[PDB]
Amino acid sequence: KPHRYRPGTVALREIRRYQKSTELLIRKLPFQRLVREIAQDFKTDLRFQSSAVMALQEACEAYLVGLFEDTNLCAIHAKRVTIMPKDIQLARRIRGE
Amino acid sequence: KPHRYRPGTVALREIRRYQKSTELLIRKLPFQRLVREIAQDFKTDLRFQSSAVMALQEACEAYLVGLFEDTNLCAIHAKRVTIMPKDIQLARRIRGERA
Amino acid sequence: RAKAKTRSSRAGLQFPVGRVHRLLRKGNYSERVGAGAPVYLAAVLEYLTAEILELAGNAARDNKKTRIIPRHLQLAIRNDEELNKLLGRVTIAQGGVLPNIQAVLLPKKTES
Amino acid sequence: RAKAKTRSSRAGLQFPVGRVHRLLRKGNYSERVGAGAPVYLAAVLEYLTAEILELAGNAARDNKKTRIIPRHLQLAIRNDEELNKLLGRVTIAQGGVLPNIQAVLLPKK
Amino acid sequence: RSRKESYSVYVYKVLKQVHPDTGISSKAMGIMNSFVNDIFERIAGEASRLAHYNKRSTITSREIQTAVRLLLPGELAKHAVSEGTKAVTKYTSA
Amino acid sequence: RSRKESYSVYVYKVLKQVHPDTGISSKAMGIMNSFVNDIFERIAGEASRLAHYNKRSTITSREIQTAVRLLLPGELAKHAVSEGTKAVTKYTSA
Amino acid sequence: KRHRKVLRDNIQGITKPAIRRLARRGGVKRISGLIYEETRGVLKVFLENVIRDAVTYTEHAKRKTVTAMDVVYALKRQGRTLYGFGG
Amino acid sequence: RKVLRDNIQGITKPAIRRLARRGGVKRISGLIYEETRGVLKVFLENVIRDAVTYTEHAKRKTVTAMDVVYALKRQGRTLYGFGG
Amino acid sequence: LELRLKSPVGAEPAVYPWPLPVYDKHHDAAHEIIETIRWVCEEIPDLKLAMENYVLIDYDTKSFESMQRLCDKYNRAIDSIHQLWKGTTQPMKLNTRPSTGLLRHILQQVYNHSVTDPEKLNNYEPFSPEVYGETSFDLVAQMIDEIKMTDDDLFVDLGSGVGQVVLQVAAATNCKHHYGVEKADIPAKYAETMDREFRKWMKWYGKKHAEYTLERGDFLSEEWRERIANTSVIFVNNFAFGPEVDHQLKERFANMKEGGRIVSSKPFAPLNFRINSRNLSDIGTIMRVVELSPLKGSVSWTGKPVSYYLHTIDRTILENYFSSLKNP
Amino acid sequence: MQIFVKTLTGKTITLEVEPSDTIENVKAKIQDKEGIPPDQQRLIFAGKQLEDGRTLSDYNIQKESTLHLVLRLRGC
Amino acid sequence: MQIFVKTLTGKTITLEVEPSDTIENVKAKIQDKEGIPPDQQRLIFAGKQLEDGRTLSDYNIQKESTLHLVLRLRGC
DNA sequence: TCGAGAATCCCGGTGCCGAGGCCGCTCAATTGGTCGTAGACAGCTCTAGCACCGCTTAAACGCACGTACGCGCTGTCCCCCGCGTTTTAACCGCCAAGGGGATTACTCCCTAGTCTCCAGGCACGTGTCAGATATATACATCCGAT
DNA sequence: ATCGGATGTATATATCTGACACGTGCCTGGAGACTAGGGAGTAATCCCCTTGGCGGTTAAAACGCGGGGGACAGCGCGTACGTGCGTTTAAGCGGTGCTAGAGCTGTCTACGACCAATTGAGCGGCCTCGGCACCGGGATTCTCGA
Repeated sequence: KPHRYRPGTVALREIRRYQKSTELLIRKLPFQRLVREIAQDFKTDLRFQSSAVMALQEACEAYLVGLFEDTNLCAIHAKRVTIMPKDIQLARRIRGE
Repeated sequence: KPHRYRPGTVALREIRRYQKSTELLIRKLPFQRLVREIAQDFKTDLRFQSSAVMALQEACEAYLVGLFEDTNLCAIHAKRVTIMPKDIQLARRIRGERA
Repeated sequence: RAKAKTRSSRAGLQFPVGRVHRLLRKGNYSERVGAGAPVYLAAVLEYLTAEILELAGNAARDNKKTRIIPRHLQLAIRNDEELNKLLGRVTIAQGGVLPNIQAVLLPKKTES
Repeated sequence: RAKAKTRSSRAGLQFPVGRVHRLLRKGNYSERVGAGAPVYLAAVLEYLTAEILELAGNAARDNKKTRIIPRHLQLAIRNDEELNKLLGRVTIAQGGVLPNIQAVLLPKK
Repeated sequence: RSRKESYSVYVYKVLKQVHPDTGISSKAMGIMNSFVNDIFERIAGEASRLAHYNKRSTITSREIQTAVRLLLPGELAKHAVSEGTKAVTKYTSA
Repeated sequence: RSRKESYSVYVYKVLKQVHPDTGISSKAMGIMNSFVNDIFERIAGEASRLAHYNKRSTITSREIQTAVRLLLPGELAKHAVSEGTKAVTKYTSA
Repeated sequence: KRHRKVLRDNIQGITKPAIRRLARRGGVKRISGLIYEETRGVLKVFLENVIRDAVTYTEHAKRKTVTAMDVVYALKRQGRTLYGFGG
Repeated sequence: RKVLRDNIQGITKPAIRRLARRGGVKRISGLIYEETRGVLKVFLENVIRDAVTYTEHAKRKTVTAMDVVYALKRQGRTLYGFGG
Repeated sequence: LELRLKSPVGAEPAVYPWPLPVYDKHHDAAHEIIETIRWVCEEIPDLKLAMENYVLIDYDTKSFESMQRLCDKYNRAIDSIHQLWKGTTQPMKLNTRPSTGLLRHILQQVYNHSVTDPEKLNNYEPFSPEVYGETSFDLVAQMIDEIKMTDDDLFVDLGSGVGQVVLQVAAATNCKHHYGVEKADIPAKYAETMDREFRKWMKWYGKKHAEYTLERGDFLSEEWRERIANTSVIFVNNFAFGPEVDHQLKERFANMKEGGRIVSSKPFAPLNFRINSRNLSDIGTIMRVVELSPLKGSVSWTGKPVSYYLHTIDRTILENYFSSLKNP
Repeated sequence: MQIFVKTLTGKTITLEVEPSDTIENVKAKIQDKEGIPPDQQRLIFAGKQLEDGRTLSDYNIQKESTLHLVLRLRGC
Repeated sequence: MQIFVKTLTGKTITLEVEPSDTIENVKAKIQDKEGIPPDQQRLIFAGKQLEDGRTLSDYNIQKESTLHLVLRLRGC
């Protein structure tokens, strides 16, 4: 009697919903704390003019999103659907990192 | 009665035997004929100084080995051993040359 | 010696041919620079930028706005194979991706 | 006009500091080249070619040939994974590959 | 004050000769400001490593024509060489 | 006659200071002849695009030190800067 | 000095719904359970090869800020150009 | 002119088989012997077309040895050991 | 109301002042008390029969009323063992060596009661010879089991920090002496303060420590450099001292003699440096590489263990290869 | 003696001057008394655009006379 | 007069010469009579390495005397 | 689970012909000069980053079931490896002929490096419209039940 | 295959307000005209390098063929992962102080470009020869038949 969608067809609205938008996916302020705690290791003090953190976020998508468009192809390849931990470890390896 | 081996052990000699030598494996003169006819539809007379046509043979094994090294990993990932036509095109696309 | 014939006017172009000729000597690309060359170079930047802006401006009249938002410049590069190999290693800011689902993930109509 | 002295000898090096100083003025890499610079560039080529040949001949000593063939280079460069990331696109001519069998391809009793 | 210069005035003049009604937001001009200064890096950066292989010392109006047919692929090739050669023929008779 | 020059005499002098008994075939010298003229392309080619980002005009003995810690990875980094700085300190007191 | 910067619990920023929000843009359908302890290991590597040059560029002019003009000059020599920021 | 045609049978059926053994594979299926010639013909379209364009620019009429290294480099596959 | 920890031997019992000073939520003056009774019941078996009486189990550290009954029976049971050792039962020896688990029970109650801000002793910046990381207890317990130091050896740490690396190595085996210095004031103010408590706390268990000397001595001074030459086992903390420090540290290591050990973070050579002429900067012409144990409890900045590298200095490898190129 | 300083919006300020001091000094006093920047101001009297190194008497403007004030954008 | 041409493999050829002509001319005749290249040959007599622009009498080698033949790799 | 049948490394001979060692050179390369343009640097200005408060709510956290979906296995057939015999071209020297390589002066036509005159692109401000917002209708789609 | 009931999504009207597109006085990098030099082009020679040719040899390539095992198709089975919901916890807007630090402006010693003299390391080119290529023994080392 409550409306329950069959599993599978809820995500297929989100693929229609997120592939249209150009919003930054990750939250801004939790990512801004993360950048400083990696500069903490090998520099005494840095200041980080704020348009750089708006810039470094952009190359944490086109490395992540471009991975997930490629790690899906190997999961289809083995007649499966769910991506796996041993799919990334293949799809990173052929790229050469 | 002449003792046939089990299949898949002639090969495991040749993996142990071709990985140790450094020789080039394609025939020299048929490979020269493939180069000239692709060179034919430009400029109509290309002299091909003989060190260069040897030098171009090094860049096929620089590329076909590097394709067959990784298309093997595509097949073993899906619990199969035989490589397939749907094993090259996956291994060529992630490299990023099929646009 | 009458008045002010710039080299763009003496060519029939739009990009500043005098400006490019400064931006070779002060980049240290060679020792002696040609004179007929930056006339030629100002055409190739013209023909390319006339090719891109026509494409997005076509799609911008179908999304029913009339400006050109950087999302629209994403949609007019990855959908033309003359150009996608030229900029295949570029990440446009605020870019977005192309609408793209694989085949088998589509809902199978087993008994519909 | 006193007794002559080469610029490499004051460094205690072997690579030509004089020849490199002729190269940076003829690559148009800038307008002016500093005096202290090509001393420093000649040092880093000394170290970075010592790491190849010390790692080359050790792999040649195990194979019992007192010369170094290009087979003995490809089996040495792809050993240190640090040196591999610098030359990750170079294919040596007459190079071959490393000895390599995947895990499934071993026979299973 | 010290001034600083870009390409943003000229690209807007191109837009009237294709769609004489539209406009471009100021956020998107920074792409085209950073688009010409990437190709112009590659093209003139390719002629400079081409003057050595013939061991000359003058980048003339011909090594641009050699580098253009290398960098750009074959489809946009056969229109690009026409669009320059038509221009230079105007510039000699001037 | 016109002469032509390579690096093959100097690399052989290096080999005595590691294994003073061995030798190198003449086929393999062409690798090391074509190995230094690839790194030296990258390193000095990296300082030249570094003089612009500070807008100077003199590639000095410091921008080699900046470019070395960029191109080579971290393991060979911390020995390479020592091997030059020890050398320059000899060259000033000379 | 006296401001405490031992904020080591900071990997939780790339959190469980955020990565689930990420891979939808690539278009996957069912995400397995063990990806969360691996993708967090991916991202901390790729930042560690971008900042570690971006500090080196901005150390060179002797000022104490990784400016927004120097992230672009570090992503270029790795092979990921980034327009849109005056680069 | 000697009209060349049907020359793709240079890379023959055992030759692909011998190249695969360097990569460490064990069982080759029957359809690969067509597909490799499809890939290998594509790869030589790109190299020689760049190689001709340099030696067209130098206005000499022989493809030199350096006019392969100086075209292989810009693709991102340098090649040591040819007078480089 | 004050709480008193009596000594089991009858020499310098603990006087903790009132009220209890709070430092953080994990190590205070009250969290070290639950681990105090557990270690005197291990050495002396008769005390566990008396601690079960009149002592409840549900006590904690946020309640002083549940604390006074713990110290009521504890103040009663020490006067019962002093009247027993004077009779026919022999007391404990004052010269034995403890285990490696009781050695950490030292450096809890010496460290936490001496410093009011451990994160102020965490004042470190890279590219400087003053970075004192998270060198914990179990990084140090391995450095005695590998080689056995006798009484002509020495152990100098130019850069000991608080000297807790010295308070353990001078607690397992011995040398001529042990040392540790640090130049600046507050990174040495909580080093001589350690010397006010390790000289008290080791005698509380009844065990003897090996001789050491923690002070505020200059680490780059001239006179201590030949003391490194007088030192066999070198411990210098080259985790991230820096490239501008490592070679002037290698200007200290030069005057040393054979058989000496260098306990250090970095590999001084890539494990195969033979006699041939490639040494003008490093000190590894006269040594080979020996790995220490990889770590399991201390984490680095990245998430990998911090391994140290023993180097047994040998000029035997010098003299046995000058003449190898001459024979026959 | 006296000076009048006319502003272009129709206001004058009467100030204590010496003709022997430079006009850079009295424009410094204009900065201390009104806040107008030294780079931004320029004072003219009958087609005479003043210079800072010169004094008041060097351009022959007398007692109880007025200097007209106008502004230019500073730049760098 | 007479000349002897010794080869290093132990053979001599006896030839008709003029001492007034250059040795480049008689080495051209050596090319026409044996096929040895002009760039590749070099003829020596008692530590005297000959030059092509000079004649036979200019280096004082007499009648019935022998020139020794040895070869060098040509190159370019 | 052992006894034959192969590829296999190891030892020795035995040829050749490519490296290491030798000179006598034409020349970059130091040495010893200095001239001018930088980069060094001390003030000094101030625009932009840091930190801190509070308020608001829209995004993150665990129960609570369930069903698809990965995963072993089993069975069937069938496409490819292993060797045989036949059989076509690669291959090595040897063959000889010509086009296009590099070099060699030899002009002579060009592009730096100048001076002065100024319209081009800036840095200005500046009233208005496409475009986001937001409440409402609408059809497009899934799914329980039949 | 026919539905009714429930989300959501586009189409819809109406409205504001930050950001475009024209306006303007403006300093400076354009352009014009000019001579004074050297690079590149034009011409012409000389010898290495490619090309087409031809017997002989034989290692290599097709080609029929005859078994086994691996791709693969089906299916039961139990589980990890999605839907959805009811408390929770920082992220987000905005306001307010402090200020270290970026960007200039001059005054400035230290420097490398530059020119022209007097040599030595590199460079060819010979070279005697000894590691490295070969065949016939020779072991271990192997595997599929019971």
